[PDB]
Amino acid sequence: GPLSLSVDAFKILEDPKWEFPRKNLVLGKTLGEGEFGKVVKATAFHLKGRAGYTTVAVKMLKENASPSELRDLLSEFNVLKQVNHPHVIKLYGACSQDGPLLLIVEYAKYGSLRGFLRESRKVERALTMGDLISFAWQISQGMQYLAEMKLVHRDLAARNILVAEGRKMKISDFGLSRDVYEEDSYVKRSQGRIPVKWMAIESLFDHIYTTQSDVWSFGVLLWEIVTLGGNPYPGIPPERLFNLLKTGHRMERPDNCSEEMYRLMLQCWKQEPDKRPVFADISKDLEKMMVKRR
Ligand SMILES: Nc1ncnc2[nH]cnc12
Repeated sequence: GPLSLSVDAFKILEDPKWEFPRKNLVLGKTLGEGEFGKVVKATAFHLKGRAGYTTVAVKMLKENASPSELRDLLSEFNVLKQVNHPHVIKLYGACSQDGPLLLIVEYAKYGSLRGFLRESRKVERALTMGDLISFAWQISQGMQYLAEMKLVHRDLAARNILVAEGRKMKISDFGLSRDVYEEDSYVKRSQGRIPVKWMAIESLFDHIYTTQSDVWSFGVLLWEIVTLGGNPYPGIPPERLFNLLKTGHRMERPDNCSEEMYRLMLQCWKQEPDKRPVFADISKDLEKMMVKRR
């Protein structure tokens, strides 16, 4: 089938640019477990030209992986080989030869944006609205880049953004990302694996994913940022989202949120995907709020 073809092709592809000697990689503590796989802290000796050890993160399959999970890891590898942006997690290499598939990626010392925000508060860690706006802007910059590359991320959420040295955002978790060069849309007959509460109305009902459904997810992400890692649609069961969204309901303006910021969220969640802003516009709106605050 499609996966068996991918695995065979992968196992023969002589890939000197990305292949890394397993013996030069030492794995450490678990940093997290996504639904497709797990990430562990690691160190790699003589990685891509750097003398000595470099601390990295390593993505691998969980125990008892399914074909779905294996497909997603292979896909993430294939996507990450083609992307290069300061706000997208960087790929360093892979170990594929004499053991389980390991992807070697950039380590982000602060962990997920969600965890970073929830440990904070607005003025443990002290964040200003300026900082919050900055975070969103960096993510929007990254997304503009991916959208230009005709990639749809599909799984944008604070748990999928990492925070690197200098509080720099890194979009991560490309296992569900898909190329839309030919049709500008990705459509799947089967039920998706993205959490319901982050999905655009047309993804939930019609299984259509585009850059403008990424924009909807960004609006949920914006809400998570503004609420310092709140839970979307709190107390509302996911099965209720079909009716709630189709009848035009959206999350209300949260506390410590300007009318301008809330307006941007609502715009991300317009029923009609064509009425939603593009990432370029999102970046311009955020930069504007940043300078108006000074
Ligand atoms: N690449 C990564 N770097 C740091 N912490 C992480 N948690 C999950 N993935 C991570």
